[PDB]
Amino acid sequence: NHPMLMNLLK
Amino acid sequence: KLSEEQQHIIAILLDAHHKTYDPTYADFRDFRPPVRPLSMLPHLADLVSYSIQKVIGFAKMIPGFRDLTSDDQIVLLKSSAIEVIMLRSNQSFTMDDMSWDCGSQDYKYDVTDVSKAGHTLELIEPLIKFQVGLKKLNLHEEEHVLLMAICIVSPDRPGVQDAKLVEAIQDRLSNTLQTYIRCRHPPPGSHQLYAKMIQKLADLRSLNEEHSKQYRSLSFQPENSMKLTPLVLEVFG
Ligand SMILES: [O]C(=O)[C][C][C]OC1=[C][C]=C(C2345B678B9%10%11B6%12%13B96%14B%109%15B%1172B932B437B%1285B%1363C%14%1527C2=[C][C]=C(C([O])(C(F)(F)F)C(F)(F)F)[C]=[C]2)[C]=[C]1
Repeated sequence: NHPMLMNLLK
Repeated sequence: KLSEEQQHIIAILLDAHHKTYDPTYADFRDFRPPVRPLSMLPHLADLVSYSIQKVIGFAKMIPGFRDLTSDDQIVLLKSSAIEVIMLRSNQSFTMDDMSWDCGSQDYKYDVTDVSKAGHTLELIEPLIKFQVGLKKLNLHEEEHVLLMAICIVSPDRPGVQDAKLVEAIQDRLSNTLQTYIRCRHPPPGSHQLYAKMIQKLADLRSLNEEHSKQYRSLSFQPENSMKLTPLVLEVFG
């Protein structure tokens, strides 16, 4: 439910 | 004594801040323009959205942060974002006219600009008191970046799954900060400085609460949510 955060944290 | 590990931690956080905070403010060209009827909401939404991206770049560089689960990294960032953004904004804040001065008159923000993005004095009065009391601490850059890191890695955030490990990473930073103040911050500036910095984390919890209250009120109007960014919507709900 948090795709952009997940991508930024990767 | 400031151990080798502690001096390492400070060097990494200093560099992490320099890589995520541009004091020339060059990227403000990309934001929607300020207009001075929530006229400042597009510009200030864009400002916050950019700041969120920078806060995440800083967070990934905190020693130990990436040993957390993805869900715990996400919990810690969503719950801390507006607090770190208020802390990091203190660098531009000036007590001459109680404003955030980002290098240009067009990009200088006062209480009237913040109200023109939908927020009220219930938030803005304590926010200015906070910016003033923080600015009066005259933090070393070393203390400023430790405070931002300690804020992010907080074990009492709701939804934290592995609170024991969050608490372990935060304690490494708090002992680094406590030992830094004793060894490198001369008196009388250092008097109760750690307790004063912890009090600012408490002030930030109350500011966080009011921000989300006002955020839910304004974002419940679709006419306003249309002016937000996708990232702001994911982080603040
Ligand atoms: O340089 C680099 O990096 C950067 C530069 C530099 O820093 C910085 C950061 C930040 C800032 C800031 B200050 B005032 B205070 B207020 B304003 B201004 B903004 B924030 B802080 B807070 C804000 C805000 C909130 C919230 C909102 C909201 O809420 C959101 F949604 F957004 F969240 C709205 F809705 F209202 F919009 C908005 C705004 C500044 C500065």
